[PDB]
Amino acid sequence: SEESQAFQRQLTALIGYDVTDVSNVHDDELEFTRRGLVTPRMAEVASRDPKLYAMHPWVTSKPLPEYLWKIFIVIHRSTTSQTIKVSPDDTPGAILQSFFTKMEQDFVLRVCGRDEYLVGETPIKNFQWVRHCLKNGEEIHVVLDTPPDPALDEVRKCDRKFRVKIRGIDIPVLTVFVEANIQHGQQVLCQRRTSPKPFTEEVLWNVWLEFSIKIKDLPKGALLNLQIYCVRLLYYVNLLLIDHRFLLRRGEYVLHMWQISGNADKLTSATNPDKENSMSISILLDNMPNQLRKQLEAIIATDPLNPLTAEDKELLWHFRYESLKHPKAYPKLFSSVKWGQQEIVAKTYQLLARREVWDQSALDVGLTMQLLDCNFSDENVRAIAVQKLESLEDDDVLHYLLQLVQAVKFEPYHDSALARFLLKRGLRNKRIGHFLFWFLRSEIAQSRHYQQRFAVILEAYLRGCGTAMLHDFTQQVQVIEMLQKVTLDIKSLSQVISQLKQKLENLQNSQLPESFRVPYDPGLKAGALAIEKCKVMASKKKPLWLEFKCADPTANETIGIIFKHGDDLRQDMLILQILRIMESIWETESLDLCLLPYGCISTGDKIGMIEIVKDATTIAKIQQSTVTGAFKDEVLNHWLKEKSPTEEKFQAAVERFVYSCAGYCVATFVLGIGDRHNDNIMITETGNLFHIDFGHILGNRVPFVLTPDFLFVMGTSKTSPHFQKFQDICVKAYLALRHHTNLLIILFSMMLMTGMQLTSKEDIEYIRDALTVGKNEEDAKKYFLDQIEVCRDKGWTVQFNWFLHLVL
Ligand SMILES: Oc1cccc(-c2cc(Nc3cccnc3)nc(N3CCOCC3)n2)c1
Repeated sequence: SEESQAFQRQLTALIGYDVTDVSNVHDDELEFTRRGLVTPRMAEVASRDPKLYAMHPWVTSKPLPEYLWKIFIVIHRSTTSQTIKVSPDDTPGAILQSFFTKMEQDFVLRVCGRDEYLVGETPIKNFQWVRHCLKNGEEIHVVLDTPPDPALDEVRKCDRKFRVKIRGIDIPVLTVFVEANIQHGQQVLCQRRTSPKPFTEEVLWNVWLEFSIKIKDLPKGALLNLQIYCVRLLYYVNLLLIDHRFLLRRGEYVLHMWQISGNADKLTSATNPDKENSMSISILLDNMPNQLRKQLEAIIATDPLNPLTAEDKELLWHFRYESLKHPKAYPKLFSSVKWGQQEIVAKTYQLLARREVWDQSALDVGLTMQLLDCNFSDENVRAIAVQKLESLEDDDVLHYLLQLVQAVKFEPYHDSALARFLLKRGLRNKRIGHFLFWFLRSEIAQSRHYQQRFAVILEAYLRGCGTAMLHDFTQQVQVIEMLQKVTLDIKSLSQVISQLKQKLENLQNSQLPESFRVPYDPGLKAGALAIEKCKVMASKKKPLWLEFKCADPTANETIGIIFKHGDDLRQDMLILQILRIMESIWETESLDLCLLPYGCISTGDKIGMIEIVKDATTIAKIQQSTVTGAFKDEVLNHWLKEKSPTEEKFQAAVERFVYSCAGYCVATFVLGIGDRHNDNIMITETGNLFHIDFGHILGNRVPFVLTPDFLFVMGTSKTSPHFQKFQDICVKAYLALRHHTNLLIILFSMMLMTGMQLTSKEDIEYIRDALTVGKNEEDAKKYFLDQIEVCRDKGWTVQFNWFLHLVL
């Protein structure tokens, strides 16, 4: 079809990858998956309420934080600005029908400046926007607008032993051999290796590697891992021994292998796209006492990063029907399985059929995600985790969306429950789909390993999001592509800003769309760009500082965005999303630590965009604008007095500081990134503190930053009242997180496995020490205070050293 061609062409443009490409494939799993997903896509399209899907009301079911539990709304019909008081449990329609008396009722209550609507049968106390404005004590300004026409959300019409024959490897450019492994969930079942031979542009063994395992004993999801050596590893490539159709693999295979540069990429079932420079390999296939109860309870009740010994697994397996009673033990129990034995696997399913407990149990995300990591290849084991995810509401789905998208790399096959799940939740929610779009486009644009699997998934989504969405994405992508070139061209080079003003002026011309949607915050529409406000930054990375006029006249603040190439913003995104999670955790405990998880979206290979926090500057700048390595205690406080004249304002900024400082002190501490520098810590003129550039720190001693300039602001020289207010919070905020150890851990693990040659046998096991695991809550309190003491003792010491290091 004429249009169908320009369609697939438009898709590819948005995707950043051509899915109809078939040059880098040895089978049809991808094409098979493209077609498989057609059902979930359309099945979801025809289920979503056109109205609710078009307005995407952002709501929640969770209770209201006590601190907030302790109101009126403004309206803006043109010149008319009627101000009305409403009961908390009033439907937006009831409030609307209430405005009908105090004055074709086919209108809707939108938000001033943003694309956020207040619709549906939901008490206004359940709209995240209202809740947000309360944690700020701001007036809820609503513009009486018309409902958006949903007509724009329409879519386009054998008992023998296993053996493989290694024909040989082909090198593009002394001694070498091939290791043929049989993995399942990162656990090797059998291993064979060829003889060593001197290097040549074509080493031919032509040998039959016989394995001790039998064909029937092969579990679906088992990978055939091929590795080349010299001892050191060089190239690696994988192959599902059982294809998407449950068929045992057969025939000739020539695989182009990925290279090592010494991790999730190690698992990918994809092959190296670049055939020119990739090493290749050709292969041929052609085929209950009290004690032992008390003894395993310790096993069940232990961190996910605690390895199971031989006896652990046996004990755990023998009493499997008793272990299946504790949901917090499933990961452990399914790790105790002999997947390389059909008889054993068959039993585990008999076991899974008896999920009386796991099904009815309250959703534990930390527990759920664990069955989705690299440790599980059994589609059935992984599928029971996705079932629990069906319970999540959008609000929560949005919290773990990033971590879930990454967990797709741990899937054996392209089409999967996890994959289909994201596609379903993204198609029901414009806001979830939006981020799904960029989260996927990010991986596709810097991960040769998983760009194929991901691209297929994104395409399945673009075909369902509707026409409206496609247009927004189109104008978003177009704009983003332009800004990225400018970012690069300028990084290659005051003659600089004169060059920026020049180039930027051309983009402004006519090529760019009038107004585009801010990727890290789709609620916002950025219109006309303010060239006179744009400037290049003074970092060696030389990022761009850009600002746009708010495309909505009923707002006129400028939208500040930063475009930067150099660092990997994927690491930043992960960290920031963890902070947002911590806040929710604290929110359940009526805790607000004023964390500032600014917007950040990776757009490609070590390049992306970052949100600008208004009236915020670097702590380092303050010390050097007043005083370079020299550090005075009064400087910080003086800066506040100045930036906040009204005593009422100043006194509140200090209250906002103590909390924000406590929040970041604890948050960074747990994530093991508290040891930073002044230049990497910022603060709002309103006293709100926050760290930045996380891609820099983890990408390359003091528990956290608690320097005497901070303490001075609290009133410490001398334990001030505020300082006690500080450490009191820290403890409360610290013990809170601990009640989610498992979650923080698995997130921490999936953050490095898919986000960072970071040792998992060491670094990964840092958070264990930090969260005082295996220690009573009371003991934990003392530890954190001890960590604070470390800061009191070092004072400026650490900072001065960072000043040295980052100068010499
Ligand atoms: O996550 C990353 C990664 C790399 C760089 C950053 C990064 C660096 C930076 N530097 C800066 C700004 C102003 C003055 N001096 C230095 N500012 C911000 N912002 C985000 C928060 O709002 C303020 C601007 N982010 C953040």
